[PDB]
Amino acid sequence: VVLADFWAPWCGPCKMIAPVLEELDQEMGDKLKIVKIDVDENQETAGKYGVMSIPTLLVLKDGEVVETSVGFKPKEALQELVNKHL
Amino acid sequence: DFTQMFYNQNVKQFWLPEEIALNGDLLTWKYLGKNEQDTYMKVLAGLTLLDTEQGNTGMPIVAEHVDGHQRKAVLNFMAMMENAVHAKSYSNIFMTLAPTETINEVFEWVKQNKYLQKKAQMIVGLYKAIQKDDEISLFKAMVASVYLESFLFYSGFYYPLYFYGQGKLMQSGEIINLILRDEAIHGVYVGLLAQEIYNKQTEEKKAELREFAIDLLNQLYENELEYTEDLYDQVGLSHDVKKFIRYNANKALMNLGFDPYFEEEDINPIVLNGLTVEPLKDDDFYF
Amino acid sequence: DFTQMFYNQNVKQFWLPEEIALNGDLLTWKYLGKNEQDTYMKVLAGLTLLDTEQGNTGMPIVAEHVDGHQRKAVLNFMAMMENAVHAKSYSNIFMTLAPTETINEVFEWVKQNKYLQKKAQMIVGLYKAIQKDDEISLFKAMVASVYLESFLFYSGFYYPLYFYGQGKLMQSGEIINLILRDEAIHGVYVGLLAQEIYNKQTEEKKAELREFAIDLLNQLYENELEYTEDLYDQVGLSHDVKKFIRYNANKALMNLGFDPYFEEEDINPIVLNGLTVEPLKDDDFYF
Amino acid sequence: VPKWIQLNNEIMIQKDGKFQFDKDKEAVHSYFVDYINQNTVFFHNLKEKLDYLVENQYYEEEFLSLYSFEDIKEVFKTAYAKKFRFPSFMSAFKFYNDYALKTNDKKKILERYEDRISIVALFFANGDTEKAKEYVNLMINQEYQPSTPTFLNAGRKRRGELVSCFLLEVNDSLNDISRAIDISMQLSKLGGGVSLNLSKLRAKGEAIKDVENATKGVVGVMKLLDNAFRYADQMGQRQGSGAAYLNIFHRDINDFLDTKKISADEDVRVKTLSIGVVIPDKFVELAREDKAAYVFYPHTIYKEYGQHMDEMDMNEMYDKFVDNPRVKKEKINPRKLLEKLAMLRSESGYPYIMFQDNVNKVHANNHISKVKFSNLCSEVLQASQVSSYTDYDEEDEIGLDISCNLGSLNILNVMEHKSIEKTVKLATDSLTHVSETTDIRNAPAVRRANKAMKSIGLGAMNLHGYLAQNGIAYESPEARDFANTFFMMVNFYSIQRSAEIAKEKGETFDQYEGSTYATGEYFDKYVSTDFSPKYEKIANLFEGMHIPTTEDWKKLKAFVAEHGMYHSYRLCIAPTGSISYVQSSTASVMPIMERIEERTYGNSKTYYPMPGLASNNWFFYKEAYDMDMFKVVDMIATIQQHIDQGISFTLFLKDTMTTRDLNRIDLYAHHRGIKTIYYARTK
Amino acid sequence: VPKWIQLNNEIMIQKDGKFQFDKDKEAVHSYFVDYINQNTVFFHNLKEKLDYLVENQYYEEEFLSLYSFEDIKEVFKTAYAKKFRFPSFMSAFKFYNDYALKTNDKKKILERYEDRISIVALFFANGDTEKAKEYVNLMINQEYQPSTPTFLNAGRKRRGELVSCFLLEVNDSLNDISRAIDISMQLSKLGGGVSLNLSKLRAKGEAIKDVENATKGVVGVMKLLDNAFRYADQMGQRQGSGAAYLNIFHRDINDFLDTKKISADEDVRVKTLSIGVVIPDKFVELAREDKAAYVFYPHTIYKEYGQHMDEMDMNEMYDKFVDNPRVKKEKINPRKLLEKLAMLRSESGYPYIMFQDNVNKVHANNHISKVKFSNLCSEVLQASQVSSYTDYDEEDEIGLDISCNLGSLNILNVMEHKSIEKTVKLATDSLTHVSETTDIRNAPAVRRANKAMKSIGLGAMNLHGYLAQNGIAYESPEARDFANTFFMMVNFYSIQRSAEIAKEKGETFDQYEGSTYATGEYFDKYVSTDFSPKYEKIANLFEGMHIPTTEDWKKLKAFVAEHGMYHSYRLCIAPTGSISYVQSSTASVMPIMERIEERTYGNSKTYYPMPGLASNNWFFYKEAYDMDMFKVVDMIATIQQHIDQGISFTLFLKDTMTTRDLNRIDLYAHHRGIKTIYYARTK
Ligand SMILES: [Mg+2]
Ligand SMILES: [Mg+2]
Ligand SMILES: [Mn+2]
Ligand SMILES: [Mn+2]
Ligand SMILES: [Mn+2]
Ligand SMILES: [Mn+2]
Repeated sequence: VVLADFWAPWCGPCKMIAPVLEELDQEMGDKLKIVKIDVDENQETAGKYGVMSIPTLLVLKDGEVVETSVGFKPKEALQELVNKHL
Repeated sequence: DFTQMFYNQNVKQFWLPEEIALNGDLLTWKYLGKNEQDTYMKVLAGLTLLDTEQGNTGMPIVAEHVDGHQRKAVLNFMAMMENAVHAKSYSNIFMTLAPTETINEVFEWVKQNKYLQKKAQMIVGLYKAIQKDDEISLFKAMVASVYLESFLFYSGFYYPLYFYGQGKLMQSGEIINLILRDEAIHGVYVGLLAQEIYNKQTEEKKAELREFAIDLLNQLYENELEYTEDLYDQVGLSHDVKKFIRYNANKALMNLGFDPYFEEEDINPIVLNGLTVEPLKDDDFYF
Repeated sequence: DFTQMFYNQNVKQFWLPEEIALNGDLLTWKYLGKNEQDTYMKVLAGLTLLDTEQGNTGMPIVAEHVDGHQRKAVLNFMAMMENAVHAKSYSNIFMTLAPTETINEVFEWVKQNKYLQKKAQMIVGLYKAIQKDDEISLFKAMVASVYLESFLFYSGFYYPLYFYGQGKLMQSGEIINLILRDEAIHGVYVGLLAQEIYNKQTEEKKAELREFAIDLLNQLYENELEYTEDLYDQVGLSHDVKKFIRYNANKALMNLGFDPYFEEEDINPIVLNGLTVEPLKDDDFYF
Repeated sequence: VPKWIQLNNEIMIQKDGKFQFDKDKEAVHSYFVDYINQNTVFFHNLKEKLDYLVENQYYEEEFLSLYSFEDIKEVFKTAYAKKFRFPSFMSAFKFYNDYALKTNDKKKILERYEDRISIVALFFANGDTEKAKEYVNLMINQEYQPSTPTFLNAGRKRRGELVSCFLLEVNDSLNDISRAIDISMQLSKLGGGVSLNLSKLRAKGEAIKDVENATKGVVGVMKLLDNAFRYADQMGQRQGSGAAYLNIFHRDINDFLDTKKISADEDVRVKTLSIGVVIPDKFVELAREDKAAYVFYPHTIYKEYGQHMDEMDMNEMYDKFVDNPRVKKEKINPRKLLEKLAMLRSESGYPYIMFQDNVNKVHANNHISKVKFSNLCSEVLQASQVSSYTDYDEEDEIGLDISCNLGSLNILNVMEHKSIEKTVKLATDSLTHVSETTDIRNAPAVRRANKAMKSIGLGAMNLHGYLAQNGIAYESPEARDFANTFFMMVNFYSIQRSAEIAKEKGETFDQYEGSTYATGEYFDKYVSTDFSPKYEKIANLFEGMHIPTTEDWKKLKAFVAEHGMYHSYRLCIAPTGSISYVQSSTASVMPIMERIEERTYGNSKTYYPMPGLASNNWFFYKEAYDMDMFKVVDMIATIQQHIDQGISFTLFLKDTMTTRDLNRIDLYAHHRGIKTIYYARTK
Repeated sequence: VPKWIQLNNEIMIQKDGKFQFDKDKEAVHSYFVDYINQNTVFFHNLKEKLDYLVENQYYEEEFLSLYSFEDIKEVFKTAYAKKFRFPSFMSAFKFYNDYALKTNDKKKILERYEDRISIVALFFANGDTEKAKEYVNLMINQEYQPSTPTFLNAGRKRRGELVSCFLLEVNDSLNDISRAIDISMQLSKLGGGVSLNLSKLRAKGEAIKDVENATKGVVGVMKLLDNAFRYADQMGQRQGSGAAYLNIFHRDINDFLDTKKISADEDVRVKTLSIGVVIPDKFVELAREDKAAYVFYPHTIYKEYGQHMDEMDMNEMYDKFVDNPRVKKEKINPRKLLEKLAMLRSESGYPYIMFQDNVNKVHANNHISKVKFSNLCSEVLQASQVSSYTDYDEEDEIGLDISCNLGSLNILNVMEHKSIEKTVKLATDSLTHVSETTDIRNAPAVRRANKAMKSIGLGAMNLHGYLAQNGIAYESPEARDFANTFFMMVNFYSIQRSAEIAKEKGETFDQYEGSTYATGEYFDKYVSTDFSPKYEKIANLFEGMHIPTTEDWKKLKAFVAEHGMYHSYRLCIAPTGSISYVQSSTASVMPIMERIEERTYGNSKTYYPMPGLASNNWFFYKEAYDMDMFKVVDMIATIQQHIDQGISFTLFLKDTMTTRDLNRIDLYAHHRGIKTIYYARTK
């Protein structure tokens, strides 16, 4: 189970989600991998997943996208989103 | 960012009732049917009654709770226009067109009228509910004020503008156009003060204030439709008046920084004819 | 018997500071000593504070409690003049004559000046003590307002008038004369409303109200003496100004229907010098 | 709602979480089938169409007479042989609403895209059938887009001029000011934007023939020109847009800048006059060192030295002006003035910042004149000479006023066809034809400079579109490498075509011998530095195309020395904000403002996705506001080194950034060699 | 307060119920002794003064070089031999504040009254010592007063033009409008007021090269002219004043009037542009019968008939225009337009009303052109031909543009000296010299018409002063009889001097042979009616002066037929404003506005009683607002019949009199033959 964060350095909401993902890694990092991808430097992956706003959070399970969340989310909402797929 | 600009626009729009001679309206007034004269009288009384609430309560209560010397001055100026200019202007129009006994009876009727009372008391209720140092209650009252200035008056303004666009009752129509021009800027200004409060709120509180504004608009709108049929069916105009109400509701929402609620419609052409400095600190010249 | 004529007088006296070009005072200002400029700035700043509170608080609150739409219209108009016209005019004068730092400093000086804070505390306290349907609290606030209009402004007015009378700072002086012309009628009007309330009382109650008025006047007077000395000693005029404020205290008492309290004195004579569309017919084309 | 607009409205209706970009092709198909074909008048044969258009004062009969009817017929056939299909609804809508010929009642469509292109090609060729077909292939492939005046008015009778912009030098006299107003109104009547240099006008409070403190400065002239442009506003088709340029060392610089303040009174505020500020390197040096600067009175300098203030070198003459008691001046703070510039750009987008020394350090025609000001779009940087208009019945000393004939290369279509050389040469020939056929009788200096300088503007567009459709981020170093290589090739082939035209016609532009082209100074960096791509990904884009090497540049330098150059100026990148829709291209070399533009035409909103925008290249189409402006400055400076004129560089700023960030971007642009800065757009 | 100002304030301090009028002479004495004699530069001799003034670029050298120093000294002695003394303080104040030459720092005074008069006389004589002494006697007796430009700038290097007016015809083209702006600015920088005829400009919604609804009307041209006059504000010392005239049958007449409304928005309102309306008799006829009128689009008429709307007699061609389907128009209400004119004049005093048929009924030069418009003072009525200003490097068709060569007779001093003939002839010679020496290079039509028509304006002032000081009420029939006789004498001697100049120079004005002077039609009422006084009291005023008779007029007619006439126009009564103080006279032939003028100067309040005011003639000096406007119209029409040009006729209205009263006054003026109406002054 992987939480992929599509972000950019200029995106205000993406700066707000960064500390939330660090707390989530401390609490769940034994069962959840967190991956960050900068859409300014990695346009091909952002295009492949159709990600057409940021932050976009993809929950992947064994390489397949099982859930998609757009915009800022608090920690508890991200935990609920990931815990469905653990 | 805006109060001094509105100060300028307000004071340069200053006018007095005496400037427009009213007597020449009797030359077209005498040619209207009974239903036309009745509707006009009732509409006029409706506007008069609502504008009195705005002069005695609406503007002064907002001026009281808003912080800022320059804002209080602009708001005082607007309150002055309601009480000293608009109220005298409506009285002058009435005294010109109807005898004393007819004026007293029309005001008795409109004072008892269910649809006029419903909207008048809804607005006044929100002004009375403002609490000291509570910006949420102030915002709700500002929304009510914008709805009066930019929306509720327009079911009434329709008729004088309709005549004005046809060459009838031109003197009183000129007066109404000046009044309407003041209410437009009042609505825009109070709207900016409401947006200032709205923008200080959380996202959940914002969504809650939006729901308040839309819910209030819906209540007032449904009563406006009834008010409209009650006055305008007898002169066959209600369909077009309804389009004018929705168009002005959208303007009121835009004044509050909200999206339009109603689809765009064309308006009756006769009524249309009537109508961050940061100093350079060095090391910025080197890269 | 009087509101209509006051309404007409107030609206016919309407003006804006922008009507008066101020760049003509630039040279006579440049030529004054540092002491004179300091006193002048501070004097106008003290006036600005008084008008700020008279416009924001005093006039609107009295308007709220006085019955009758015409009386309210006059009081609302007077309120607008206080903060939208009078208080603002002083900034027009400041912005012409003084650099921003001197302007910033004088507004900081009003905040920390103990006599100016005391007089504001006393006057505004009485305004905010008005209780709905309580005519005695209203009378007390109207006495305070008359004392502000007809007495307290005059320690400030002295200096612009003193210069105007010597042919100095005459554009600023023209503004001040317009302000003074307004305050004179404001003091009379509020005085007449106060007398209405006083005349309803028993003889015993009247005796207490006179005590209130005289005690308040003396308390304000003693504070104004210290304020006057603080401002005018550096320009050598304190004794002259004191005579002027006593003169005007008597006028305030008279506006309230009371006998003069101070003995008559000779005022500086300089300061006294400081004070249709008829259509054509077929017979107009043949002679 | 129209069916085509409703189908175009389905773009943002996301199904499966993805935009319905395929609905735009459906939208354009519906648009054509239901409006364009129905509202296009059809003739039994091309002969009937041409006869009807010539007889009804739609086409000039002169330009069609050099071809036999079979030649015109075959040109039209080879225009329709392409079977060009518009890729987006907005392209067809913009073309058939702005450029397609309509009847006198504006009710029926007389011109298809292939007919506008055929007529423009026949105008360009001027009697050559093969050249006309070459132009038809060039435009129908959308490799080259003639400027909006040229595309709209070529071969038409109800036309203005084919020149998109004019630059007027205003001398310091009442005769010259009145003639400048007259010429501004005449050229605005022709439809072209007018830019005026007010730096020669003497300052406010100066002397008029021993009468001291009588002048109103340049601001009175701005009011006059503003009302002239309002009056000559092309009857209301598009409001008369004019430009006023003033040197930052002019005394009226603060009054010049105060015209764009919102708080400014109507007696000093202009509304149709765009303002531009010319900043020499001396001003940046003074602001950097925080020394108090002096703005000067131009008439005092003219009396003392005999030359106008903008005619002398500021970097050399500043200390002499300051130490001269006879040169009147007032003390200003250059850093405070820079902050005022930044706040003005933040609040209104004005002024146009022009770095004079950044223009003149690489200006090839400094012998003719230094570039003292730019055009209305801040991209036409050419030498100009002021005209001394004398009294009536007295012969006027006519100077050079810049006339700019614009044309744009579609980088996507040029690169996909591997036709940089042919496109650049054909575009140069077309611009030469436009310059030659253009005469302006009411502007003696514009006409004289058009005949003598023969300056043309060959811009480029769809840079960001090409990069994003090739998986290249606009801020990436690969994008800058591609811009370097592509614009070096464009400059190479433009110079080669200019030299070939000079050889064929036997004539070069006036005062060519004193230019760096004749002396070889222009080619020094080209014979010294190799501009081939440094990235293998970028080099693969130029496959099948001969990239000019150092030896090729040496050969071109020798060829130019032997035969000369026909055009004084060849390359200038205009914003091209209107014709970009028709060509399905991003505007200019600027990054895209929005991925999907929202436009309201009537009571219906019409969304325009960026050319080639899709799911795989969504984040390559990064919006200009989200991009680092330093990277955009780097890109433009990479492009600018291969453009002899300027580039319409628009600054895209966020509301979070302050006036210090704007000043930092301005100073970085100045340091990186940016010549002009167009606009400061805030989101 | 100053001693002289303090003494002047004792005029209103009433003792024994009478104003202290004798205090005014004490005010002059105090003013001179304490200010003037102290602050006038005194030189050891006239030679040193003349050398100082010419060397320091205060005087021109060319006009003084025509005289030996002995002649100049004799002229100055003649000026000072009179020992002229100002009888009121305001006269000396006006002269030594406005017209007296001061040093470059304005601290001292260089010219006395006897010095300015001597210099003006030396300029007028042009090398003749006896003529210079005659001019000195004429001006120091205050019989004749050269206009403010002529009196101020005669013989001075730091000057403008001696011409007071400039009447420009604006043709219907952008080139012609641009040239109108240029010429307006070039003549405003000279000081004189400029009036423009905008009736030829096509209306709003007209076509520009077959594209419809393209023009923005004459209001845009008024905006351009207003900003041009604002720019040419003559240092701001006297704001640039300009007039715009429009025929009432022009379509834009309503928008032309809408710009003077106080409620008008800043997007239409013009401030520095005075407006005048030209009313043909046809409009008055349409208003009289209360039938719907039509305002025509000028360019449709020009296309249909090949002639401009204002070049065609509307009384004849109005029906032809109305029944012409190819002529565009909209129905209007002539009575509503008259009421709009009346209320506009009540609110702002605008527009000037020009009764075209009243002007052209007795216009001598109708063959050259009909009088289509008047000047800024609404008193010059001359034939003008439009100039077709073509594109650059194309020859322009230069027409005729009118100019003011103004001078005023002081009726009081003229008739006290019993020298109507001598004063009129010397004034005519001086105005001829002013016209000849005027050479304006930047206005081609103005210069051509000055050379060809040789028109001058000889007005009169102090009519009310003379009548009141002789015990005659202004409204009394005796006053009208005196005005009839005096102005018939003035016309007789002006025609005689013009014919004498034509005989002595051998040339007349251009196209004289077609004028009514050559045909004898002008002299019909003079050889058929006797204008000798009908009152014994009035006849005694002319005692000692030969009043021309019918036989004398026949001899003058024969003399004109044999020898011609040098001036196309000779007489026009200007408002005679600030210079009326210096001459101690009432302004123009108008009645006095107030018996004692209350004027503010600095921090002082100054009082100016009208000259000769005292207890005995207090009620003879009736205020203008108290007068019956109908009797003032009678007086002016009595004067108007002897003035070939117009009279600056200002209406003095009470606050209680409505717009119907103003319209009645206007229609009575039209009925009585009044040519122009200047102002509507409401008290
Ligand atoms: Mg010059
Ligand atoms: Mg033409
Ligand atoms: Mn109201
Ligand atoms: Mn309101
Ligand atoms: Mn006040
Ligand atoms: Mn007050």
